[PDB]
This record gives sequence, C-alpha cells and structure tokens, in this order.
Amino acid sequence: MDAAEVEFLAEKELVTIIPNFSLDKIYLIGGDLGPFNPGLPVEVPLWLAINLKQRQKCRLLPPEWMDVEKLEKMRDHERKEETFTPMPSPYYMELTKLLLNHASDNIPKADEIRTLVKDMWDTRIAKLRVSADSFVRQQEAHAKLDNLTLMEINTSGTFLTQALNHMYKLRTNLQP
Amino acid sequence: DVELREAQRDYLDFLDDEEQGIYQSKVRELISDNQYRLIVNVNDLRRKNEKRANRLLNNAFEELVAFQRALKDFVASIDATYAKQYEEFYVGLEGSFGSKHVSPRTLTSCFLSCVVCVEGIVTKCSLVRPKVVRSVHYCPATKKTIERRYSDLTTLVAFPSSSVYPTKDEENNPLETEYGLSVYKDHQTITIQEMPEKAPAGQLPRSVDVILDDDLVDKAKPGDRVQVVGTYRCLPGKKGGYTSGTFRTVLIACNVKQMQPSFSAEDIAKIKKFSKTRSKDIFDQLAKSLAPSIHGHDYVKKAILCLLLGGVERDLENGSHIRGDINILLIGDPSVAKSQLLRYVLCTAPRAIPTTGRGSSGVGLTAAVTTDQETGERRLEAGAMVLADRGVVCIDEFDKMSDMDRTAIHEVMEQGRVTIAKAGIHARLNARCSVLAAANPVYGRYDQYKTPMENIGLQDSLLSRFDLLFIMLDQMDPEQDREISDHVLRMHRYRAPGEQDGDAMPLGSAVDILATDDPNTQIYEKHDNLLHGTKKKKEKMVSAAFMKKYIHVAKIIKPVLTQESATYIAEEYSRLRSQDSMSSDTARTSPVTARTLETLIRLATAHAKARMSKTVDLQDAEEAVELVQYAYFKKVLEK
Amino acid sequence: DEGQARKSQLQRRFKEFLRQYRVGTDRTGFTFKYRDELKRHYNLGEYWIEVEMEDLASFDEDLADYLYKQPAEHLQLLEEAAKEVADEVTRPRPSGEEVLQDIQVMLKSDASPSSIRSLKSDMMSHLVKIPGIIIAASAVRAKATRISIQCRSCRNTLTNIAMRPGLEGYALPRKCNTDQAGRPKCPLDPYFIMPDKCKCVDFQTLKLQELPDAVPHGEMPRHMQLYCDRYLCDKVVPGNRVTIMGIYSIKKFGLTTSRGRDRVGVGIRSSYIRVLGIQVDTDAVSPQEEEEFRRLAALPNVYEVISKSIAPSIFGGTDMKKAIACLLFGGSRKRLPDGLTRRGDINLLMLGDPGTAKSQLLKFVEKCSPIGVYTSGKGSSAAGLTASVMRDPSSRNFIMEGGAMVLADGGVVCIDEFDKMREDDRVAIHEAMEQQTISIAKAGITTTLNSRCSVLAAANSVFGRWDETKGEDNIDFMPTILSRFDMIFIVKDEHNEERDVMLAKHVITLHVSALTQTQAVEGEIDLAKLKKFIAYCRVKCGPRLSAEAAEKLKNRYIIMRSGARQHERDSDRRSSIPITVRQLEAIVRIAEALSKMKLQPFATEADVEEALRLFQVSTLDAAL
DNA sequence: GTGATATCTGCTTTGGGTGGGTGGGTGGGTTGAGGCAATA
Ligand SMILES: Nc1ncnc2c1ncn2[C@@H]1O[C@H](COP(=O)(O)OP(=O)(O)OP(=O)(O)O)[C@@H](O)[C@H]1O
Ligand SMILES: Nc1ncnc2c1ncn2[C@@H]1O[C@H](COP(=O)(O)OP(=O)(O)OP(=O)(O)O)[C@@H](O)[C@H]1O
Ligand SMILES: [K+]
Ligand SMILES: [Mg+2]
Ligand SMILES: [Mg+2]
Ligand SMILES: [Zn+2]
Repeated sequence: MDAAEVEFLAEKELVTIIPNFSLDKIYLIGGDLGPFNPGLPVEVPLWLAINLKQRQKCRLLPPEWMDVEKLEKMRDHERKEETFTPMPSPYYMELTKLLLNHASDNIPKADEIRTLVKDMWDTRIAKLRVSADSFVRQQEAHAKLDNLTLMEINTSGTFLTQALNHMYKLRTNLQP
Repeated sequence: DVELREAQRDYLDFLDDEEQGIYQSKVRELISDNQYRLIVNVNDLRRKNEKRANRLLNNAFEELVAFQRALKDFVASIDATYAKQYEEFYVGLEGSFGSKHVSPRTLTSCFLSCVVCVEGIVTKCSLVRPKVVRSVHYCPATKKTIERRYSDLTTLVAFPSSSVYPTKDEENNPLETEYGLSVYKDHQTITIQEMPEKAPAGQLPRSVDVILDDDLVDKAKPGDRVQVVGTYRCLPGKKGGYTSGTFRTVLIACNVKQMQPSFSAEDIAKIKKFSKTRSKDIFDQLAKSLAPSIHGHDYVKKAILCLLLGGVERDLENGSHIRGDINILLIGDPSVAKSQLLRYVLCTAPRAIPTTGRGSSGVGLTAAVTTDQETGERRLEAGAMVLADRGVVCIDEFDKMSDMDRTAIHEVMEQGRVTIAKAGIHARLNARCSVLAAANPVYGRYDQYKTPMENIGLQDSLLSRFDLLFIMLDQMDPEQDREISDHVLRMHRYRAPGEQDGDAMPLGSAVDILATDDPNTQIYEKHDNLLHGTKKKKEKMVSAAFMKKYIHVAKIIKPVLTQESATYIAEEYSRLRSQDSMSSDTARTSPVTARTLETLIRLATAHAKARMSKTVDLQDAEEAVELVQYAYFKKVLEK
Repeated sequence: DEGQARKSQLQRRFKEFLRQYRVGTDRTGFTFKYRDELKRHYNLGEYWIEVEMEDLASFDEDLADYLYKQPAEHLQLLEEAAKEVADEVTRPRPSGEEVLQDIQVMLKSDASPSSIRSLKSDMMSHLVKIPGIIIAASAVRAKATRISIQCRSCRNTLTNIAMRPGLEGYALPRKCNTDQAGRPKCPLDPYFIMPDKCKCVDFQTLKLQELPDAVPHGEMPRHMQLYCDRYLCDKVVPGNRVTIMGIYSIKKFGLTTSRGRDRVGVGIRSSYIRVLGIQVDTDAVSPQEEEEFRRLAALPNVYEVISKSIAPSIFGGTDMKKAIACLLFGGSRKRLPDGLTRRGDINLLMLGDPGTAKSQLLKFVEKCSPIGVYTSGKGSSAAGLTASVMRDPSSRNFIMEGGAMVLADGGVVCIDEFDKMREDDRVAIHEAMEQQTISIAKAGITTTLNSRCSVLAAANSVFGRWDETKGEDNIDFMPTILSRFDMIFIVKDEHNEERDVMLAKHVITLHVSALTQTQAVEGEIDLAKLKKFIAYCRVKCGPRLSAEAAEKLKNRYIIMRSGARQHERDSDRRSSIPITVRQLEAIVRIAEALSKMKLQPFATEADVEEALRLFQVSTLDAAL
C-alpha cells in the first residue's frame, strides 16, 4: 500500500456540502445520495465533495471535530498520555490535508487547525518510533497498537515488518 | 556516595573470581613480580557486568577511583604487608572500547571525562621529574610528626592544594622535613601526533598532550608508534580572579602499548625446519622474495638482504672498534627502482629512518640543541642517524646533499659515533646504523663511454666508506623490456581481494583498529596469477610475515670465522688488490682497500647468519667474493 | 520582571515562527519547513538547524530587524525557542535519549555581502555578511559553556554558572558566601573551577583574507579573525572561499591591567567576528547533481564535450586541451601488497614559443581544478614549494609550515616560468613528483608529509624561440626531471596564412564579446559544473586496465623503446627526452583517466589507443 | 577633641607563553633555517 491508496480509502468518508444546483436523488452502487437543493446541506462522500468544489458547484462545511478548542484539547491529551489516544476520524490527516488544501476559503481558522493536526501527527509518529525501538530491543513476538490510523502505520510499516522478518529468522537459526 | 559504594562493591566482586580465577591469579602475579598496576581487560568486565563497564567508560574518574579502592582492598586481603608497602594501586585498561578508539584529530570535547584509546606517533618527550604525594614533618622540640597530602588538577580527584610545605607547628616550635619518609612519584609529559598517512588532504597532523605518572614513565620515546589508553580532562585555570573560559586538555594515561615479535613454539619449529631444509638455497630464496613488486635486480637484492642481516661488530680488549654494519650505495639511470627498493626497506625494517638529500641538514641528521620546555635548559634532541641507532637510514637523492652536510656523515658511516661540541654541550652519541643510499650520476644518465669514477663524481674516501656500490643501468633490450613490461602491467592490473571493481583509494582514513589486540604463520605466499604470473611456479616466494620472523631470529646469531674461510678470504683479497687492468675494458668503480677485506668478512658473516650457522664456511666466503667481484668492476665501452 | 516579560514575549514569537512557518501553495501542497528540519536533524543526532533571514522577515519583520540590530540577545532567545520546538516534535523519545540537547541555530541570508574594508566602528555589535578566503585555521580547542566553582576553605560550591559566548571570559566571586560566625574567614579569591563539572564545546579560530579583486591598488590584502564553535568548527580549511554571517565584536579580557599594561595607545580594543553561518563558494553531492553527473558520463561523446570545455576562449590547442582533461581527472593510485605505492597523478610540461597561451591555460586549470595552486618558478624556493622549518612566536619552538605542494595535495599545482627556476630549487621537487611525499630532517624535526599533487608546468626554450637547427640545445632540463613528466608538449608557433586569419578573427570577436551578456553554449559544460563533475569522478571511480588492453600496451611499448634506442644510435647523441618504465606507467595513467571520465571500472583497448595517440603527439614527437 | 601613628586589608607581583601577535621589539628571552645583497 502507498499513500495515494490510503487517501483513496479516506475519500469514502462522509462530509457535508451546500450545493448551488438542483438534482434528484442519485442511486449510486455505494448508496443513495439525497436530493440536492440550493442553499441546503447534504451529506456526500469526500471524493464527490472535492470534485464538486473544484467545479464551482458547492461550498464545504468543516466537520464537527475540526474545531480549534476541541483540537487543542485533543493535542494536549495526546501529549499527556503514553499510548495512542482515540482520534476524531480514522483518516484525520488525509481529511485535514484535502479539506484545507481545497476549501480553506470555507473553513475559518484553517491555519490553526493545520498546525494542531501537525502537532498531533508529530507526537503520534514519535510514539510509533518508540514502539518499534522497544519491539526490536526487547525481542517481542507481538504488539498491541490501538487507536493507530492506517496512514500512520503505512508511513513506516514496510520497514518495520521487513526488519522483524529478518530478526525472526536470526532468532530461529539453530532449529534443525 | 551510595553509587560510589555500589561501584566499589561491584569491582570487588569482579576481581574475586576463583568461584574461572583470572583476576585472582593476575593479582597474585602482581604481588609476585613486585608491581602495583593491574591491567584489566574491559571485555571481561563487560561480559560480567555491562552497566558497570559502560559507567567506567563514560564516567572515568569516579569509576577508576572506586576500582582502585577495591583493588587495594583485594590486595590487602591476599597479603596485607604488601598492601602497606605501596601508597596506591593503579588500574590499566585494554580491549575494545567501541567508539572510544580515536586519533588526535577525532579526540574532541565530547570525550571529556571518558576513557579513550588513542593511536599515534610520539614527537616530544620531557625529562622525568618527581612529584610530591605525601609529606612527613618532624618537630624536634615536641617530638611529634605530622603528615600532609597533596593533589592537583592532574590527580584523579582534582583539587588545587597548596605547594608550600609546613615550616612550624600551631605552637611556634619549628619543623623539619623527613625526605626519606615522604612519598614522591615520577612524572613526565609527552606529545602524540596523528599518523601522517591518515591525515586529510593538505592538512598537517594534529597532536595531543599526554601525562605519564609512576611506572608508565619512559615507556615511550620520540619516534615510537604507540597506543595510549587513558582519561580525557580539561585543566581550567584562572589569573587575577579571571578565567578566559578556554581550557587546555590533556590525556591522563592508564596504559601505554607499543605498536619485538612474539614467538610461539610452532613458529620456532617452522624456522628451524626452514633453516634445515636447504643448505645453499635459503639465501637465494630469501633475496628473491624481498621486494616482490620489483622485476629482478638480483645482486642488489642479495646485498640488501646482507645489509638487513648485518655483520658482527668487534670490540677489542684494548678498546678498539670494528663495525658490523653494512652500507650500500646505488647509483643509477632514471627509473630503475632505486627509490622503490629504499621505500621497501623503509616499510619492512624494524627501525628505518627516511631522509632526502635536499630536505636534510647536518643538524637534522645528527642532533639539535634547544631550550627545555621547563627551566629553559639547553637540551639535546636526537637527529635522524641517532634515531636510527641499531637501525637503518635510507638516504634518497644522495648526490643532492650539500658537501658540508655530506661530510657530517663520514664519522657515523665509519665509526658509528656522533660528537656534539656546541652551546656548552659536550656529548658522544651512539649512531650505529646502516646507510642505504641512492643517487644519480653527474650527467643524470650514465655515460658508458666515460669511466665509473668520472660518472659517479664522488671522493674516493666517501666511496671507500660504502661496503658495496651498485651501478644500475637502463639498457634498452627487447627481451628485458618484454619481461619488465609484463611484470609492471601485471602489477597495475592487480586488485586486492577485499576491494570491489571501480574502487578508488581515499585520501585519508578513519581509525580502523577497534581493539588493543588485533582480532585477526605460513612459510610460502599463496600463489596469485597476477602477482606471480602463469609460470609453472617452480620458484616459490617466502611470505612477508615469515620473512620478518626469520630475519629477526637470524640477526641474533653471531657466526665465528673459521680457518678455511679466512684463508680463502685472504687469498681472494690478494687477487682482487693485485690484479691491475684484470680486463683492459674493465675499470674499478671503487678503490680496493683493507676496508674491502673487512667488507668481505662482513658479507660472509651475514651469509652465514642467513643459514643460521654458527660458523662461517667456505660457501659463505664464496658468495661474498662473488658479490664483491660483481660490484667493484665495470666494463668501459670504446667508440 | 519587565525585562523578563519582554524576553519571554520575544521567545514566544520566535517559537511561533518555528512552529508555524510553511512553504508551498494551495495548488501543490504545504511543508512545515523548519519544524520538519529540526525533527529530522534531531533524530539523526545533528543538533543544529539553519534559518533564512528572509523567511523570518516574512513571518515577522520586527523579529528580523531585532536580530540584525542586536544579534546576541535575540539569537540566544531564538536558540531557546529552537530547543523548545525540538522537544515537542520528538517529545516521546526512546531509552538513552531522555536528556534534551541544545540546538545551534545557524543564519543564512540572500542579501548582498559587504567587504572587510567597509567594516567600520558604527557597525560594532551588529550582524554582518563578509566574503573572503580562509588563509589559516587553528587547532580545535575546548570552550566552557557552563562551570561549577568551589571554595578552597569551606568547600561551598556554586554550580551551573552560565558562560558568555565568544572570546569572553568570566570573573569569579571575590568573596565566599559561607557564614562569618564560627569558621576562620575564607581567603580572598577562594573559588576554583572544578574540572569534571565543566561543560565544553569545540571552538576554532580562523583568518579571513579579503578577496583579491577587492584589494585597493598598491595595498597588501587585509585579514580578519573569526571565532567558530560547535558545528561551525572544522568546516572550512585554508584555501576555501567563503561568505560568513557573524557578529562584529570586541575581545573582553580581564578588566585589570595585569603585567602593568602599557599599550602604545589608550582605550584601543581587539576586534573579531563571531561566526553564525558559513557558505562555501564554488570559486556533499545532492541526488539531483549525482543523477546529472551520471548522465554526463554516459554521453557517447563525453570526451569531446569535456575537451571543448577546457579554456574555451583559447582558439586551438585541441591535443593539449585533451591532455589537460586527462590530468584533471587523473589515474588510479595503487598500493601493492608489499607496501610499495604506484602514483596515479599525471604530470604535464608545455615547452614552447612565446605568446601561445601557455600561461592562460595554467590560469584556467587553477580555476577549474577542485584543488588548484598557481605559482611562479621565478618567485619560488625549495622550502616554499615543499615545506619550511621556522620558529613559532608563541611557543618559542620549531614548527613546520607547508609549501605549495602541501597546499595542493589532492589537486594540481601550476608552475609557470618553470625554466626560470633555480637548479637547487627545481631539484627539491623530485621526491614529491614521484613518491608523492616530502621528507624533512631539520632542527630536530623528522617527519614525512603527503604531496599527492599533479604538476602542470610551462616554460620557454633556451633561445627564446625554438630553433630547429640547434636541435638538442633547445632543452636545458636534466633527464631526471624530464622522465617525471607523463607528457611533454613542444609548442611551436607555426606561421600559416589560413590559420593566422582564423585566429585573428577569433581574438577580435573575443574582445568585442566582452560587452555581450553571458550566454550558455550548447556543446560545453560551465566551469562550476565541470569543477564539481571532476571532484565527483575522482572519489567514485578508480579504473584498472583490462587484460586485453594490457597486451596491446605491452607490444607498443617494446616498439617505442626500440625506435628510441635506434634513433639515439643513428644521431650519436643521447636524446634529451628519455623513454623509461615511467613512460609506460604514464600511458596506463592516461588510459585510466579516460575511463574515469566515463565512470567505467575497466579501461578498454580504445582507451589505450587514445592514450597512445596522446603520447605520440606529445612526447615521442619531442623525442624524435 | 586633633594629630600622629600603629594596625589592618586588598592589590599584584613572577617574566610566559591558555595573555595577544589586531600591543610593540628603544620594555626583555642561542639555535637553527631561510631569504637578501654583495660576494667570489
Ligand atoms: N624493474 C622494475 N620493476 C618494477 N617496477 C619498476 C622497475 N623499474 C621501474 N619501475 C617503476 O617505475 C617507476 C620508477 O620510479 P623510481 O622512483 O623507482 O625510479 P628511480 O630509479 O629511483 O629514479 P630517479 O633516479 O629518477 O629518482 C616506479 O613506478 C617503479 O615502480
Ligand atoms: N591561440 C590563442 N587564442 C586566444 N588567445 C590567445 C592565443 N594565443 C595567445 N593568446 C592571447 O595572447 C596573449 C598570450 O600571452 P600568454 O601569457 O598567454 O602567452 P605564453 O604562451 O604563456 O607566453 P610566454 O612564453 O611569453 O610567457 C594572452 O592575451 C592570450 O590570451
Ligand atoms: K609582554
Ligand atoms: Mg628516485
Ligand atoms: Mg607565459
Ligand atoms: Zn567560604
């Protein structure tokens, strides 16, 4: 898996948009997308939201968790704890990147939101680094990584798994 | 506090090992041999207690203090009287220190308060001076004795104690020092410099200052290549209540190692068998094996082997002297491998000093005066030939040396002594060395139609001081050209097994030795197609390591001349000297003199050494006569 | 309190700059540049970052203005902010990495530099940007950042006393703080520095000479003292051209006039520059550069491209420009198992007529070579070329100073006016040219230095212009020196109507084009890139001859020797140009240089063919 | 109560290279190697 594919998975999350067009209910294979009425909010997958924004057909609304006070509390909690804390979204980094890159005009205080998400990302990456070092140094056979998102795992997963494969083979040399 | 007690407990546990017994036995030996320093291998400590080893290497002074306290307690446990004998017991370290292996360039501030192992060359030494440790004083009026302890920034527990001795008691009654009851330790300072081959491009080598105390004094002399294990400290100072904040740094040694072969029984048996195998072929094989990368100059290589082996110097009951050192001169056309043979001897001989005619002076060759670092005392520093005492001096571009500088070489070349009469200093220095010199003729390229004396352009006395003189000519011969070209191109195609294709030699190198003992013998070198060719390999090559061991063992033998050899040598000397115009074309390169007879004796003795024989026999004399016959005459071409 | 509040506010602003600064656009993406660099460097174990002044001005103009006007205090605040941000980016950390490290903040700007001559009193204590040449570097020494002091009498200790940066000392407390009652009073000056409690950093001192083009007419170049510390230490070496950002400062020694200070003028002080950032001027390889170099080496006509790029202003000399290219790249240095070395450097001599651009070629190679020294034979001495023995002013002891061939170690030394050199001075170079070492035995010093450099020499003939009738009398050099040259070019100014017209038009167009704004040439490589390409190849590729190429070389060498031997016999005079084993190894070196241009591990038969053609045009032509 | 006059306190000295060669050798330190001009 590469980062583009994790972003592809993240693009299936639902967000809210206000369209400037009228459309009847669409019966997509994935699921119905309610009628579109100018000025009224509607929930759609992130990929369709980004596409409609790029075509000047909708205005995006920030998710509930994309709030400065909530994000500051979450960053402080993440810094205080030892393990990974539960995240507002399983694709918070990708959602933040896409929404703030394409609709900053629609999201007030986007710079603060980006900085807080960056802080959380840095803390969690450091925790994952500590976890990997502990796994190798203490010669573990298994680990628990709860509340860790797919993008975080994918950032260094291949390296860690290859190292663990080599280490296991070195641990099982003497068995005939 | 508690950490110090725990460290002392751990170290005492480490040295009480009868329940494998290596350090219990080492301490017993220390007692038996009258020593007060125990050398500890950090690998054993790391094996038995890793945390204690890491702390020792990273917090050196406190850990060493605890270690030495524990050692004193253990020694007292084995024998209390011996412990009372010595003020303190010291600990030296050896083994692998990981990243603490450094050079004077890589020894930086990040290694402060750490144990480090430095490798380098000793450039400067100082005089040994006593340093007061404990002072004892007696009061004649009150009949009581008082003791004082001293320490400085250089002691393990740094504290700037006062140097002034007590002179009176708290009561006014006066005090007198008991010098024979006080304690003093020897103290010396040296400088260790980066190895020039390791320096980066365009950079002069860096240096570090080292402090040797107690037994470690005089373990190293200038010119040595040493490995010093010690602790790295800064010496902060103040003046008028002001500090610059820039501090000198010193290395406080705990162990000094040299970088004298060690012989095992198997190696001794191999050497004895090699000597026994052949009677006449040993010398020829050894000479053939000397500098493999040079296509043959066979007689010159035999002469260089004789030079390395040497003769036997005679001391007479009256006190007269006859030298045993063999001197060789090579005069030649450009590009005939003279400098390469000199460089090979420089790389292989145990003590060899390089010198260039244009880059040397009489002072630099013999000795120099300067002010002592302390007290400004007129002191002497050894020159090249004194540093080469019982060694070799290789002088390249001999014809470029100034005549006045050349004249200073006569006394060393003949008598082996240097007389210093300057700056209120009158000394006789021992410079008993063999001279290997290379030169070009007066016209650059030897003129065969002129005589040897006119080409060489040197005075007969200097030529007489050389045991052998070799005229090496480049004669364009298609077959010789083919052979030399094949050899040279094979040499240039060679690639060492470790290296990969396309690799370039770097300018400079990082520290490669990662232990005090090298973690890594066979008589004959393994065959390599490029190094030796596709020939059937009928001639075998003796390996470099075996050659180094064999020559060391042979140099100690002193063959005794026999009556038959003496008769043959006398007859041959008479024939050599009487023969005038022995060949009408032939001319003498050097005059035949009684020095020629001494040279015959020297060469025969060296040949007998090569065989490891206790007597000089007729074969050795015949070989010496053959060498002299080849060297002393040259045909002159007529146009 | 108020000062503390102001300092805290400024530190907060620096911290926010480090946390929030970003590069990119909403069309492409965004990167938190300085936070990311700090995080990566800290993880790598390199505790420094480099901050652009323009970025800081973009974030907060007042902060940049303060940093320019009062560098010391605001730089300290910026370093504290950097330490804070480094903790947050890496804060959960693995075992053995608990203690947070200090961060050195380097400074970089796009502003135009100012000269040494322009450094005036009114700029004291300001941030300055200065170009120059490094002429001297000191040894690495230890400078205290933190000290602990202890009382001689009572053993009362004051710990963690901060030290000022730069060439500034500290004044110890005059009196101790122990209780007056009960104990006999503590003596004056009771405090001493505890050796093992001191925290130190590496420091260095440098001399920076003004640029040669900036020197006023008729004046000796001026220099300035530089103070470097931590990661700035040991970055530059003598000969480097640099631009330094620093603080114009004054040495703060003891207030007292100890030893009865007796200066020639009153109230004078010693100036220096406290270095905050270094930029080495062209006059590590990025992956983009390395890919570009690999592309060049793979061009089918790379040899032609490099030759066309050597002194493009000179009208002709194609064979001499091809040989200079080989000298610039060099051969492969080797060490045989017995310990004997074979040199890989190539030596070249141009002997010829006046006004044939020999000196212009030497000047170009000085600029083009990664390491290059230009000297004159007339203005040289034996000690100046190799190395000198002299007295050290501070120590009162003999030391060693390297000459031209020590400064040019690893590069090229261009010796112009080689014929004007004295015979005693010329002879001092024989060892360095072949053994590539310098042996010294003088004044109690016995040492050996490295001199692995290529010699490029130019000279005139004995009678000024080469006279064909005089024959061997045209050359005055001894056989020993001449055998140490891989290639010898006899340059004859041949008069021809057609070539002379072409050359004149080229020279006129060259003088008119001096006004034209510089433009690139499709078939050439600019000097800056060619200089970097040469350095890359020399470190990456050491070629060897192929077994088939060796057989071809062996047979031609034998023929060449016979022809030289026959020619001398017929002429009845031993030729001035010898053909020895050194000339065989010279052809090997030239073949390896041609392969090194193409980054090829093995030299082919075509490489040997070109090497033999170069030898034929240069040295065999001279010898016959 | 003022004028000595006796006691006490702090400064800096030494020649030295961690105090500089951006103090100066008319303020004072052997030995040797290295450029000059005049020299032969
Ligand atoms: N017979 C030979 N066998 C092997 N290599 C040789 C031989 N002759 C010369 N060479 C090589 O050729 C070069 C000769 O240079 P070298 O310095 O040894 O010559 P030299 O005789 O000392 O010359 P000079 O009198 O000019 O200093 C070196 O590379 C040497 O390795
Ligand atoms: N072929 C040429 N193409 C371009 N310019 C040339 C050429 N030959 C000479 N010049 C120019 O003419 C002048 C020649 O002076 P230069 O010092 O380079 O000559 P030189 O050959 O080294 O002479 P000398 O032996 O007298 O020192 C310079 O201006 C050089 O640029
Ligand atoms: K002074
Ligand atoms: Mg030579
Ligand atoms: Mg010129
Ligand atoms: Zn006190």
